[PDB]
Amino acid sequence: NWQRTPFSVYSAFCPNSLLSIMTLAAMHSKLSPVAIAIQSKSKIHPGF
Amino acid sequence: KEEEKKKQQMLTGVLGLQPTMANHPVLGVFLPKYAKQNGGNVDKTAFRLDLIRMLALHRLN
Amino acid sequence: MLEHAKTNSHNYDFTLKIVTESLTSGSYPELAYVIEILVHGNKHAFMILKQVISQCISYWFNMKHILLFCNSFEMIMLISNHMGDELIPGAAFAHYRNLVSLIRLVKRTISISNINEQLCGEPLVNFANALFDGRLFCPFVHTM
Amino acid sequence: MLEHAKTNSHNYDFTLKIVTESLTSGSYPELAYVIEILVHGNKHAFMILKQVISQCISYWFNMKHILLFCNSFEMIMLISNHMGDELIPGAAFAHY
Amino acid sequence: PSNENTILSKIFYFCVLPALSNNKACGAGVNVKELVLDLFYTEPFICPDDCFQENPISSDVLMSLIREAMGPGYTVANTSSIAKQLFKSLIYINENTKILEVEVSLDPAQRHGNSVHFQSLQHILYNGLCLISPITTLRRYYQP
Repeated sequence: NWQRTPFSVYSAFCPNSLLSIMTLAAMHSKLSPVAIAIQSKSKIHPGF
Repeated sequence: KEEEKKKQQMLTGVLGLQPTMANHPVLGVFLPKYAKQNGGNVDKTAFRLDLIRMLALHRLN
Repeated sequence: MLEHAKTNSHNYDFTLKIVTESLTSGSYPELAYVIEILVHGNKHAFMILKQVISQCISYWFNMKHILLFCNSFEMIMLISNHMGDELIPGAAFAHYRNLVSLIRLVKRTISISNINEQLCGEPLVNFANALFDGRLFCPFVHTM
Repeated sequence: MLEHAKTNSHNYDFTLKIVTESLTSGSYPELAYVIEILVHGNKHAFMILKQVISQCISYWFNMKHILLFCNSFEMIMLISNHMGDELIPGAAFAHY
Repeated sequence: PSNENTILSKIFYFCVLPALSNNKACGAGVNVKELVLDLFYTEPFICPDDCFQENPISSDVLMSLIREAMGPGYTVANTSSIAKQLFKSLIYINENTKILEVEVSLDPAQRHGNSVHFQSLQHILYNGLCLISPITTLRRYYQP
């Protein structure tokens, strides 16, 4: 799949107050090399 | 003569509609087109749904 | 990313309360599923059923006060576009408009990463986020 | 465990005040026990008595303003499932 | 689908319904054929345009109880023109619910590293509907 287990694990108990919605949109961000490159361009901390 | 029997047979196969409904315009126009079909393996249910949606298109007040 | 997008409004919490209660309380009426499969976003069927859905949403928010048609996206956008304030409660109509504006803000927030350069034929936000691509397919579709 | 479940809402304090006042105020009516032993959650009996329970809860929250049928779980789930706002006032229905 | 509407659909079903439902939805399947042929086609809808327009409804359990479930009381015939409205609407009907597979490879920047033969698999519920509440009346016609 594209959506593994921890999406559902977070969505199980996420509080329903729009940070959960924005953070599911955030957790959809990719782990491509070009994704790492442009997140470093936009100063967004990747998962490393 | 045989074509009328095909029309009537398809009319009874569709729903068992009464001739009173056979006289209806939506039927009066489409029974001849349903004659040039249903001799194939197509279906019986398809004709019921077709009559449903056409009768519906007809009645838009 | 919310601080970087400068989109961090607290306007939507009261909307999310009523939407959450509607999605939680398992008393949703049966006719809504039948309407969601009769109309499918082609909107001429919706303009036919504009009074049936008026009566359903009107009673069902005005007395039961759980919001209706909060399942299908094309329904919840088509209500925001063509359904007005006439023959609906305006409180619920504001909630549908707020759901639309919330999805607008999500698209804005994670479309911060827009850089005017493509690589193969795909834009760079397509390479950024797997939610803007042609690889994810909106798991309930009606046409293609 | 509340911080671990992230479920710590303040939505319910105004409900629980009224529920506690209903359970504490010892002027509960007598017919409600009879209704709770005739209907017992099988809900066809509730669809029969859907208007009598309507008049009871409507008067009893509109004038006494204490809640009714806050003893039996199957009653208080059935009021959430089938019962309507057309029958009993909205303030009461929101507490069920 | 426009690119915007497709993206907002992905956003809706992948963020907003799971975050506000806490994973409490279910995909559904529908026999539209058996649904329409059981909801109607029997008495009032084949009346030859004279009894139809002023017709009392068939008043079956299968459909008049659905409309009573959307509205209690306030209706003389219990289907006060609403069966006419719905029947006029349903020219725009569709297929049965199908599953679709999607075999797609990734973006090329992830295709590179011994991932050329990977083939992501997506099941997508074609022409179905999201569902949130336990259906009782139409259990014959709705597969979860």
